[PDB]
Formats: sequence, structure tokens, C-alpha cells
Amino acid sequence: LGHEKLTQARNQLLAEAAKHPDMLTSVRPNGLEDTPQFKIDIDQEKAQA
Amino acid sequence: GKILLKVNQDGSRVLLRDVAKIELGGENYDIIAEFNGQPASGLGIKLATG
Repeated sequence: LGHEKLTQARNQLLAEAAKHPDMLTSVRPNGLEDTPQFKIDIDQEKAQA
Repeated sequence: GKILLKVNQDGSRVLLRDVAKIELGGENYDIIAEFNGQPASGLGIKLATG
């Protein structure tokens, strides 16, 4: 499935989870949220030349 | 496929797809299996010593 799709799934379940406060409190993700990152992509051709 | 091997005199590019079929395929083509004459795969298991 891949990260994105899982991240959705997770949220689905996590959203659907947090609407039953009757039975289930603090249903949280234990890991980290996606973040921005600076990608320095190289042109191959260019370097050759 | 879009890999760049060299750039040509007329300026065109030599892509990997130019000098190779590029396909998804088995690391090896040693084993071919068949369940009842039909296309199959499997894994045989060998119980660990003890």
C-alpha cells in the first residue's frame, strides 16, 4: 500500500476511533507526523556534459 | 529504462532502454513448479533440528 495510503487508513481508524468516547480514550498514534524536507535532485545529463 | 548511458554526437541520448529489454523477472529461472498440471508456486519447509 505505501506510506500515504497507510497514513490515511490510520486516520480513518483513528478518527472513527475517537468518536466512541463511551469506550476508548486517547486513541493516539505513537510515531511521528510527516514533515517537510528539502530535496536536492541532480540532473544526470547535465553532470555528464 | 530512462537511464542515461551516453550523449551522442548529433546530441541524442543513449538510454538504457535502447540497449536492453528492461523487465521485471525472476532472480533465477531455476525452479518451475506445477500443482496438478496447473501453474503454481510454493515453499517446501524443512523442520529445524530438534
